[PDB]
Amino acid sequence: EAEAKAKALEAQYRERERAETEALLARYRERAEAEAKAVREKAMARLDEAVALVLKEVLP
Amino acid sequence: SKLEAILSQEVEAEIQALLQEAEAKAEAVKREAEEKAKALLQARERALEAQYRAALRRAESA
Repeated sequence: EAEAKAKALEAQYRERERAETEALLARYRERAEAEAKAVREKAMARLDEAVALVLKEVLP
Repeated sequence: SKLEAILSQEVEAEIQALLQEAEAKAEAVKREAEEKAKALLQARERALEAQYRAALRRAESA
C-alpha cells in the first residue's frame, strides 16, 4: 500500500502537470500574439517618419 | 502423584515463554512494515512533485 497510494499520486501528478503546463502555453501564446502587435502599434504612428528619413539618404 | 507434578510445574511456565517470544515476533513484523511503508511513500511523494514542478518551470522558460 505504500506503492498503491503513490500510484494514486502519480495520476494527478501527470494530469495536473499536463493541464497546467499546457494551460501556461495558452496564456503565453495568446499574449505573444498581442505583444507582437503592440510593438507594431508603437511604430505605426511614427513610421512614416522612418520612410521619409530613409528616403532622404538615398535620394540625391 | 507429586513426582510427575514437578514435570507439570516445568511445562506451564514454558508455554508462556513460547508466547512471549511469539508476541514480540508478531509485533516486530508489524513494526518493520510501519516504518518502511511510511518512509518510501514519503520519498515517492517527494519525487513526484519535483518531477512536475521543474517541468512546469522549464515550461515557464518557454
